[PDB]
Amino acid sequence: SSVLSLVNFTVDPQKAYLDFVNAGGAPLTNCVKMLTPKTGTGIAISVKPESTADQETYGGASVCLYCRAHIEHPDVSGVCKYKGKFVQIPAQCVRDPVGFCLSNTPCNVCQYWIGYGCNC
Amino acid sequence: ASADWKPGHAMPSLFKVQNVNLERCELANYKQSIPMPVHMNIAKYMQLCQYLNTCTLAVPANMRVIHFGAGSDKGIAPGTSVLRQWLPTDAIIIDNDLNEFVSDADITLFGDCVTVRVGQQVDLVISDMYDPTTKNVTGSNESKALFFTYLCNLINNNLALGGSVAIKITEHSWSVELYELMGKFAWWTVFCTNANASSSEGFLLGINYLGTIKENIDGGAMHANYIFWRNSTPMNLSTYSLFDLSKFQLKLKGTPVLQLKESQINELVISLLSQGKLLIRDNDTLSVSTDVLV
Ligand SMILES: C[n+]1cn([C@@H]2O[C@H](COP(=O)(O)OP(=O)(O)OP(=O)(O)OC[C@H]3O[C@@H](n4cnc5c(=O)[nH]c(N)nc54)[C@H](O)[C@@H]3O)[C@@H](O)[C@H]2O)c2nc(N)[nH]c(=O)c21
Ligand SMILES: C[S@@+](CC[C@H](N)C(=O)[O-])C[C@H]1O[C@@H](n2cnc3c(N)ncnc32)[C@H](O)[C@@H]1O
Ligand SMILES: [Zn+2]
Ligand SMILES: [Zn+2]
Repeated sequence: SSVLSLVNFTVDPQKAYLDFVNAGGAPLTNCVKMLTPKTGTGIAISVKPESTADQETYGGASVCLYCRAHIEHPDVSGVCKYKGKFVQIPAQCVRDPVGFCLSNTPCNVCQYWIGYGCNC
Repeated sequence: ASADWKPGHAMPSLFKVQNVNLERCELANYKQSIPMPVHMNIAKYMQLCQYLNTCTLAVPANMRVIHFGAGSDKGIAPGTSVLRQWLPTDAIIIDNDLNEFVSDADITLFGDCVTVRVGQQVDLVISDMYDPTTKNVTGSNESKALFFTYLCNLINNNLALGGSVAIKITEHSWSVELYELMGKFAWWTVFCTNANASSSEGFLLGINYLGTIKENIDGGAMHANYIFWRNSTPMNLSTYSLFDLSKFQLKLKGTPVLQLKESQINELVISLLSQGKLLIRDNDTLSVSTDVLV
């Protein structure tokens, strides 16, 4: 409840969140982790869970800072990238799924996380 | 412990046919908690979906699903996300809660469920609503109104023939009228998840709405039977059913949607409805908005 009000007192919520947890702040809690068969393709964002054995799947709205904080999404189309879909997070980064999504981008040709699955 | 590997327990006809007074519910493991891997409501909804996987649910294209009481204290909606994982990709999920929240539904409506205006008929109703004042137990356990009045009217007017409902009840959060409406479906039960077996919570299931009385039910007596069943039935907390999720997703049955007048509903149609092989409703575009009440 503190970090969410923190990103409402600045013009750059992404930087405000990342600076907070990078300085030791507690990541946003209550992301909706799903129980999945770890037999998915492993892509970043998918209509159904696609976690591999090295991933965990989250409900998309719950790992989106703009959804969680009820602020305007930065996408020029206005539609959220995660909401209504499932997001795969590397298992070693489940401590901060919201921070992970703000810090990484899916390969626009390859659909996998750049640096976490993309081989291009 | 085979029952530990099932998603939960469903009320058997053995207890449906009893004739007893309404007694207090006394569970041996009351309010015990099982550690989760993950919100408990993730396992609760998945186990509900697993049981519905064994029911004759109608599963059409553009399936219309409304999910009441989808929010939580934390402002998130684990059950809605499980419904997204479970349902077909082209299913339309509308959810609602008194309090603000964010979810993976297609449409999210804030406010009292009475403000939710369903313009057309839907295929599946999931309710997890529960009024906090139900905890103020005073002088005998009587039938409740609250959101049950809205849900009963919804079943009679805004539920497709062939559609189904799953409505959360507890020892003290229940409705005579809703139990009696279960007699207008091809089949009904109360399902209790193993993940929350230590609660008097149960999901009252109506499978395949027929719009006509198939079973005459004394709703007050039937709740007394439900409590009789819970008081007589050991239920161990478990999530073993969630170990193998290879077949968790709802079967893509491609159930057809047909428009028929009441006069044309013969024995064939009723049979198809009762087998989960047919829906009768409009096939326009779904319009579900928030109404401004007086
Ligand atoms: C069955 N029972 C009732 N009482 C007495 O009956 C009164 C009314 O019951 P009531 O109808 O709430 O039902 P229960 O408390 O199951 O509901 P339970 O709370 O599971 O669930 C009700 C609602 O709370 C919600 N809820 C309960 N726990 C949590 C939680 O930990 N987290 C979240 N998010 N929600 C919760 C739950 O999902 C549902 O919406 C209660 O105050 C009892 O003390 C019993 N007392 C004893 N000693 N032994 C019993 O077996 C017993
Ligand atoms: C156990 S919680 C829902 C938990 C949620 N299903 C999940 O997946 O975590 C009970 C919910 O019922 C909602 N509720 C109670 N009465 C309602 C009503 N009349 N209209 C809409 N929502 C209601 C409460 O605000 C609360 O969010
Ligand atoms: Zn978002
Ligand atoms: Zn790539």
